[PDB]
Amino acid sequence: MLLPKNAIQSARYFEIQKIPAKIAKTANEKILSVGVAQKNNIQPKTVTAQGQIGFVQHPQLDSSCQYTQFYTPQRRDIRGRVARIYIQDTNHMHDTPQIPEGYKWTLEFERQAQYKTPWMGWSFNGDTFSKRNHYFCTLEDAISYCKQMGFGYEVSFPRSRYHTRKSYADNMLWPGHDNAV
Amino acid sequence: SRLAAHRKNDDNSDSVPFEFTPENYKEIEKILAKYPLKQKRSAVMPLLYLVQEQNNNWVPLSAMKKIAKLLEMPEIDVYEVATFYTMYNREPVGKFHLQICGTTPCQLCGSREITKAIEEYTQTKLGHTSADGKWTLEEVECLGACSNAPMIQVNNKWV
Amino acid sequence: LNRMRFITAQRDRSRAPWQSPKGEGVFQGKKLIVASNSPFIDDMSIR
Amino acid sequence: LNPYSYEALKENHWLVSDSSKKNSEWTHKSNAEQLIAKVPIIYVDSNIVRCIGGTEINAGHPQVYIQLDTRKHGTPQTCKYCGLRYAKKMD
Amino acid sequence: QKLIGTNLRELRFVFCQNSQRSLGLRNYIAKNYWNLKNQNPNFPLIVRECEEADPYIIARYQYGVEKKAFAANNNEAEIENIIKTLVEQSNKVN
Amino acid sequence: LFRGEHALRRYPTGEERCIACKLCQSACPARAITIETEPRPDGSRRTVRYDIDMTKCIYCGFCQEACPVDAIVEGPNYEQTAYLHEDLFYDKYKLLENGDKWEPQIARNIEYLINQPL
Amino acid sequence: KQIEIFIDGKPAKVDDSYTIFQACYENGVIVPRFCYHERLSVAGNCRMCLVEVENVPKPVAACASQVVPGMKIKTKSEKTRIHRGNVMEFLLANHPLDCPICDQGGECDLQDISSVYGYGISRYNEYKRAVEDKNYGPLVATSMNRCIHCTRCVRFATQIAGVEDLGKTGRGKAAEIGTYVEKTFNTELSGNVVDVCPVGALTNAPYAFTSRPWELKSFYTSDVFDTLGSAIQVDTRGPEIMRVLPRIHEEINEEWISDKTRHAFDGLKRQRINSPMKRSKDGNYEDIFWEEAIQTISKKCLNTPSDQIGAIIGEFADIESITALKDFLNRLDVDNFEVRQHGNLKVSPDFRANYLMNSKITGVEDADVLLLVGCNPRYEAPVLNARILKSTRKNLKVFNIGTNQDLNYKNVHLGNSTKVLKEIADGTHPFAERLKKAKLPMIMVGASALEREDGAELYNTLKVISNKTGVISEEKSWNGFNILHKEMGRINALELGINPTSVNKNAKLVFILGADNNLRPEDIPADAFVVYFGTHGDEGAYYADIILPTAAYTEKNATWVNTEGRVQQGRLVVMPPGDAREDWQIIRALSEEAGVPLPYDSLEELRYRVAELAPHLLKYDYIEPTIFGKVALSAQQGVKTTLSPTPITDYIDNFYMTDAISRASVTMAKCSTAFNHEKFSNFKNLAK
Amino acid sequence: PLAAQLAINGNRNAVRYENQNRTWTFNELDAHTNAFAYGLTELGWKAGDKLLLWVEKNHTSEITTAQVGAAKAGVTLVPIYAHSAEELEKALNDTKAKGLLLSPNSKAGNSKYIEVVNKVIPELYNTGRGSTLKTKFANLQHIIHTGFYTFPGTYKFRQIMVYASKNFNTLTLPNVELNAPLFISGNQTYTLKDLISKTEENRKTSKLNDNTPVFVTGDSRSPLSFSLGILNSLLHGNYSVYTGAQDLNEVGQTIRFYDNALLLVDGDIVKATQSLKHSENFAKLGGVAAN
Ligand code: SF4
Ligand code: SF4
Ligand code: SF4
Ligand code: SF4
Ligand code: FES
Ligand code: FES
Ligand SMILES: [Zn+2]
Repeated sequence: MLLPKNAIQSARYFEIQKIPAKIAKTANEKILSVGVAQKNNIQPKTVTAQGQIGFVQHPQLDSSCQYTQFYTPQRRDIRGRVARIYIQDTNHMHDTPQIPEGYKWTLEFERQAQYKTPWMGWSFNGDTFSKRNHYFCTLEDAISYCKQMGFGYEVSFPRSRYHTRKSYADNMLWPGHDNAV
Repeated sequence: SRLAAHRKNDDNSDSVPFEFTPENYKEIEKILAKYPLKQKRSAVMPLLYLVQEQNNNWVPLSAMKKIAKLLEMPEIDVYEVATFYTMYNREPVGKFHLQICGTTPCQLCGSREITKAIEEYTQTKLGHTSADGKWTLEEVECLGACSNAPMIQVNNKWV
Repeated sequence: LNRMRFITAQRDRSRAPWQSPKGEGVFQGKKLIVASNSPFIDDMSIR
Repeated sequence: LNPYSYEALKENHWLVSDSSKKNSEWTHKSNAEQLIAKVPIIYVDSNIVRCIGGTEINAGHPQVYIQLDTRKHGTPQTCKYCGLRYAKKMD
Repeated sequence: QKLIGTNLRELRFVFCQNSQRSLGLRNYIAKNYWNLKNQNPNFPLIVRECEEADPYIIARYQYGVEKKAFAANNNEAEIENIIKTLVEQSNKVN
Repeated sequence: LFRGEHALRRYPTGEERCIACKLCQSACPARAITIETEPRPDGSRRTVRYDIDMTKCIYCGFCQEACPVDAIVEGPNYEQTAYLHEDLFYDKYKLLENGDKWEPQIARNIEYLINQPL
Repeated sequence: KQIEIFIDGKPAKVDDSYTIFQACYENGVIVPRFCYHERLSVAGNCRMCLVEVENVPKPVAACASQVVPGMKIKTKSEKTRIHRGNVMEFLLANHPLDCPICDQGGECDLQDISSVYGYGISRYNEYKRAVEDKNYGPLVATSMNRCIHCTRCVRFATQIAGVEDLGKTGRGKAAEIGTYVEKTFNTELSGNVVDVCPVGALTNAPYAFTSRPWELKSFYTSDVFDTLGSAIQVDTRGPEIMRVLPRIHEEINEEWISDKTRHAFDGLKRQRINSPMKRSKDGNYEDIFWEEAIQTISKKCLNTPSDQIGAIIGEFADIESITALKDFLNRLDVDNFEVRQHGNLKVSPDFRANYLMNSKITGVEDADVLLLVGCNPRYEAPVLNARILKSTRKNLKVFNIGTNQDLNYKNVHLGNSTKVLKEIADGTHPFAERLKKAKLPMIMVGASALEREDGAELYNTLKVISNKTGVISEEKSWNGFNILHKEMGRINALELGINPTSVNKNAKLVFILGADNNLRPEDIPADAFVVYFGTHGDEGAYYADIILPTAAYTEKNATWVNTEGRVQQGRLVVMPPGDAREDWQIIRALSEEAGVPLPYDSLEELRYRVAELAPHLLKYDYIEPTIFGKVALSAQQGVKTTLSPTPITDYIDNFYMTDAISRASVTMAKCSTAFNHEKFSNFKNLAK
Repeated sequence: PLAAQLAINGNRNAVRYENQNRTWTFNELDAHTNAFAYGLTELGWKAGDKLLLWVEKNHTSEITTAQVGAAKAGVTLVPIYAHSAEELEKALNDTKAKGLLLSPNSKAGNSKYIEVVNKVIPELYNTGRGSTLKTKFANLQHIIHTGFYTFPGTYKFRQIMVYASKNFNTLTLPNVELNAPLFISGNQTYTLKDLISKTEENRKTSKLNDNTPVFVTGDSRSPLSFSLGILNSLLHGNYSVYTGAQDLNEVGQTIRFYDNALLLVDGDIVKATQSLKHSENFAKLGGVAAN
C-alpha cells in the first residue's frame, strides 16, 4: 500500500496525483466565480498518501472519463456521482480479526432510497450501484479509477495511534519522599 | 470463605454499624507509623485483623468500608484483599472455628481419622457449621508443624 | 386485512412518525400544551 | 407492579416485562414463552447444574453449565438456550 | 469611517496570514480593526484567514447585495481608498 | 437425509429451539433467510421475524447443517405446491406450524441421524 | 538507541524502548493478545503473546518484554506454535459453549485466534466453571462465564476513567472480576467497557440480540451530540442504524466516546417529522404538500415587512443550512438571526480566535495549570474530561470557579461567584501570582457563562485577566484562552459570522431552524407566524404554524465545525425519513418561490458560496491557524467590566437528556431512570 | 466549640443518614459545613441574616448541613410549616428573610413547593440568567431548592456550596458567637448557648451517656431534634442516626444493630405508622424520648 518514495516518476503518475482546477461553466458557477477561484487556490495541489487535508473533487466529465461503462440509455445517474475514498480500519470491538482490515483504500458511494416492502418487510434499494464498496491497493489507483470513470471524489486521510513508550516497569513507580510538597 | 462476592445477608447489610474502639485507633496509629506515611495502603491486613478481633471473628462490609475510608483507598481494593486472603471470615462463624490440616503429611499421619472423630463428636459435617452457633469445621492447608501432624488450629490463634 | 398493523410496525422499527395533536387543544400563547406520552416515569421530578 | 418502574426494570434487566405473556404471541409470533412458563423450577442439589436440552448430546443445545450458588440463596437461574429454570435445593 | 454602520450592513476581509500578496490588507486590519470597531460599535466586521487565499474585501450593503474588491498587493493607503469608496458607494447602490 | 420443506422445531417443553445466531442466514447460499431478533420480555434471545423465501432458496440443507441447536430442519414434506407466489414466502408462523405438524417423523429421522455417529 | 534484531531471520532496527510486540507490529508481523492494550497498562496475565527466543529457554511474553540486541525471535517456529496452542487450550478450558448466543460471535478475537493459531480440537471433557451474572445497568449486559480474567475492564475503569469499582475479587479458578457489592457501573464512559472487553463477557445491552457483525455496513462520520466532536463509525443493516462505535482519532477522539453519543442515535428512530404540516387556529395539525407549504410561506414573507422578521438558530444547524438561511434573510433584508431575548451568547463573531478554543483539544496535555469557569467537562465532552484526567495525573493542576462537580480528578475550588473573578482581575487574588508563575496556563469557559446577562462583562474580565497573567503570551507563543460551546449550530453560526447578540425584540414572522432548547411561550409573540424546520416534535413543533421536516446529522451530507475550530464533513448514512428534505434545499426552494433565487442549486455550488463567505471551511479535518488572536482578545479601555454577585452554574441537569434526539430516545430514558437517583448528590465526593 | 471532636479524634464516625444511606465522619461533616458557610459568606450572608427552611423530612443531610453551616456563619434559620401559598407569603413578609432554602419536589396540598414559590413570586419565571431578584419583599435575595432539576431565579444546594482551598481561600469565617440567635421556632428564639444547655439537660434527664447512639425520626428542623442529634454528636462526640420519613418498621430494622440506643420519635411518624410488625427489634432500645 506504499511503494518506495519517488519509485514511480511517470507523467501519467504525476497527472494522477495532480487534481484539475474547475472552470466556471454554469451560470451559478459564473456568479460564484470568486468562490471557484478561492477553492482552486486553497485546495491541495496534489494528492498523496502522506497528505493530511481532506478535500472534495468535482466529477470531471471530460474526454478522460471515456472508459466509463455505467452510462447507458436506461441508467444515466451513475456517472458524475461523488464517492468517498478512505481507509477502513478494524472495528474497535476486536483487535485481532481473522481477516484484518486497513491494508487497502475503500471507495464508497452514498446509499440512495432504502425501503422495507409491505408484503414481507424485506429491504429494497432504489439503486443497486452503491451496495458493495470498491477496494484498491493504493490511493493513486483509486484516484486514477475515479478519473477514468468520471466520478467525483472526496478523500479522507487515515488517522492512527501515536506511538508511546511501553514497559512493564511503569506499573511500579516510586511516588517520592513523604515530606515532598 | 465460600463465595467470591458479597453474600446477601440481613445481618451483613450496609446499614450494620461499626466503629473502632480507642484502643483499636491507637493500634491503627501505631501501624501507620510503622508503615511509610504516604504508603497508607499497606495497612489493610492489620486493619482487617483488628476488625476481626473487635467483632465476633469476622469482618463486616461496613467495617471494610470504614477501613477503606480511613486508609483513603478504594473500597474495591479492600474487597479484593479480603476475598483473596482466606483467613478473613467475611461471614459470622461459630464459637470454635476448628481448622483441620489436610495436606499430604497430615493425611499420611491420619488426618481423615481425626476429621471423622471431630465430626462424630460435634454432630456436624465438614465445612458446615453446627446448628447452634458453637462449632464451625473447616479443612485447611499446611499449617506448618507437619512433623507434629495430625494438627488443627482454633480461631487462627491456637495450634 | 390486518396488513396495516404489520406495515406500521415495520415502518416504526426504523422510524416512528410523531403523533401530532388533533382537534381542539389548549394554547399558551403560541404553543400547544400536550401531556408527555413517554411511558417512563420522571422519578427525579416526582421525588 | 408497573412494568416501566425502576424496580421492575432492575428486576427484569432493564426490559419492559409482560406479566400476561400475551404480547409475545404477536411480537415473536409464538406462544413459546407461555408454554415454557408452565414448567416449574427444577431443584438440583449440586451448586453447578449441567444442561444439554435433552437426553443425549446432539439431541438438544450445546452442553452448558449454570451456577446455582447465587449470592442470594435460592435464586433461580434460567438456561440461555432453553427457558428451564434451575435452583439449588437449599436445606 | 463613522458612517459605516448606516451605509453598509456588513464588512468582511478574507485573506491569507502568511502571504506577501495579502501582507498589506493583513497589516491594515491588524492596525485599524479596533479603530473601526470603536467608530462603529455594533457593525459587523468579519475577518477570515486562509492559507494561499486571494485578498478580498466584501461589503454587504442591503437586500443581499454585496461588492467584492480585489486587494492583492495593495498598500495600506490603497486599502483605505478601497474601503472609503465601498462605504461611499452605498448611496448609489441603494 | 431427504431435504424437503423448511420447518422450525421446539423443545419437548414447548420452548423454541431457535436462538437468533443467524448462522443459518449466513450459510444460506441463496440469501433466502431473513432474520430479525429482539429480546423477549422474559429476557430470552428469540427472533421476532424469521422468513424463508422458498422460491429464492435452493434445497441444499446448509441451514439445518449450520443450525447448532437443530432449530431449522428441512423435513421430508415435498408436496408443497402453491398457486400464489405469496404462499411461498414462508413466515415464522408457517415454519412453526410445519414443525408442529411434522415433529413426529422429523424426530424419528433425527434419532437415527444422531445415533449413527455413536 | 537503534538496535538490530531478527524476526524470523528478517533484519530489523528498533529503539531500545520498543517491546517485542511493538517491534513485531512495526515490522508487520501480528502477534495474538488478549490482555495487552495500547492505551492501558502492561499486564502479563493471558500470556497468549508468548514467542520463541533462541537464547531464552522459557517462552517470552512479547507484550511485557523489551527487545535486546541480537535477539533471535522465531514467531513461525514449531515451539511458538506449541506455546500458542497450549495457551489457547488453557483459555478455552472452562469457557462456556455460548458462541451462538454470544453477541460477539462475529467479532470474537478469541475465536479468530483459536482458528488461526490454536488447536482445532479440545481435550477438556469435564464440568466447566460457572459464574453468577452481575447487574451493571441498562448499558452493559454481563455474562461472566465468558470472562477470561484479563483485567482489561478493571484497567480501563481505573486508568481511563476515575471510577474505581471493578476488581479481581477472589483467588484461584474461583476469582471473579467485577464489583464485590451489587451496584451499577454508571460511569459516563461505560460504553467503552464493552469495546475493551474482548470475550463478550460485557456487551452492549441496548444492542444485544439485534444483529451480527457480518451483516453490517460501516460509515465513518463525526459526532454532533457534543460540541467537542468525535470520530465515529455508524453500522447499518439497510435503513436501520445500530451500534455506533468510536474510531481512532487521537487529536479529538482518542479512541473513546461518551455514552450520550454512543446510545442517543435511538432518538432518530421515533418522533420523526415525515411531512410538511400546518396547524389551524383550533390546533388541529394537518399534512400538506411541499408546494403548498412553500407557497404559503413565500406569501407570508412577501406580505411581512422585513422589519418584523426574525430567526432562531437550532442546536444541530450545519454550515450549509445556516448559509442558506443567512442568504435568504439577507435577500429579504432580514439581518436579525435571534428572537430569544432571555439568553444570548455574548461574543463577537469577527475573529475566530475570540469565539474558538485557541489551544486545541491537545492543549491540556501541554498546559501546566487549567482554570475552568462554569464548565463541567464530565457532563459536557466526557472524552475531554478523560484527557484532562490524564493530563492532571501526568503534570497538570486544575482550578474551578463555579459549581463543585464530581470530577474524576482532584480540583481546587476557588469559588462560585463573580467575586473571585473581580479579585483576580484586580490582581489581589493569589491565583494571579499563581498564573504568572505557571507556564502555558489555560482558561476554559463554558458557553453558559458568556450567555449570562453580564456575559460581555465576564468576557472582558477574562480577556484582561488573560492579558495580565500571560495566558496569551507572545514569547511563549501560547494562547490558552478557550471557550467550550454547547451548540454546534451556534458554533457554525459564529463561523459563518452571524452575530449572536442581534435579537429582534418584536418579530411578526419567526423562522425556527430546528431549535428546541430554551424556547418559552414568552419568546414567541401571540400574533406571530412561525415556520419551524425540524426533525423531532418534542419541542418547537408546538410553537410552529408551519412545520417542515429536515435531515439529521446521519442523513445530511454537510459540514460541521467543532468547539476547537476543526472543520469535519458529516456524511450521509441513510436518506431522510419519509418526505423529509434537506434544509438547505428547502431554503433554496423557498427563496425561488418567494422570488429571490439563491446562486447555488447543488452541494458543490453551496460549498462555493461557503468558500466565498469563509474559505477556511473547505479544508476538512483541519484547523486553520489565526494570527489575530492577540488583537481579538486584547482588553479595551473603558469597558464596563462590572460583574453581578450571583453564582456561576452549569446548564446541564440530566446528562442523558440534553437535546431533542436524546429526549426522544428510549435508551437515554432508561439510563436516566437508572442513574439520575444514584448520581444525584448535593455534596462533593471528598474521596477524590 | 464545634471542633473539639476534630481535635480529639476526627476519624470517628459523626452522623448516619439511613434514609439516603450515607455516613459522615467528623472531618467530612466539618468540611461540608465549612463549604456551606463559605458559600453563604461569598454570596454575602452576614451575621443575623435570615434563612427560611422549607425542606421535608427526607432531606435530613441537607437540613443538618444547613443548620451547622448557619451556626458557624452566624446566620439565623427560621423553619416554616406552610402548606399554602398564603401561609408562605405571610411568613416571608413577617420574617423579611434574606434567603429561602426549600425542597421543590415536596407536595403541599395540590401543588408542589416549587410551584407555590413561583406563584408567590411570578418574577422568578422571567428573571434573567445571573440576575439579582427584584421581588415585592425587597429582601428575599436568595432562593435555593434541594432538587435535581433547576429553575429560573433559583440555585441548587451544591451550586451554593463553596469548598474553600487550603492556599487559595480569600474568604473569612466570623468567629461563632454563642449568644447569636440560630433557630427561630414559632415566637421563641433559641441561641447556640441555649441549645447547648438544652442538650445537656436532655442528656442528664435521659441518662444519655457518651457511647449511647442517638436516633432521630422525622423532621430534623425541630430545635429538640437539632439539640439531641448533630449538635449532641459535635459536643459530646456521640453518634447520631437520622431516619427521616422512615416509618417505625424500618426505624426498628435499623435499630436492631444498635444497642441501648436512644430514640426520638415524631408524632407525625407515629400517626403514619399503623403498628410494629416486629416488636423484637426494639427489645434493647435502652431509652425512648418524645419531641
Ligand atoms: S435449503 Fe439451503 S437455500 Fe433453502 S433455506 Fe435452507 S439453507 Fe437456505
Ligand atoms: S434456525 Fe438455527 S442457525 Fe438459524 S438462527 Fe435459529 S438457531 Fe440459529
Ligand atoms: S466470547 Fe466465548 S461464547 Fe462468545 S463468541 Fe467468543 S468463544 Fe464464543
Ligand atoms: S470482564 Fe471482559 S475485560 Fe473484564 S476481565 Fe473479564 S474478559 Fe477481561
Ligand atoms: S502438614 Fe499439617 S500443618 Fe503442614
Ligand atoms: S498480551 Fe502478552 S500476556 Fe497478554
Ligand atoms: Zn438448556
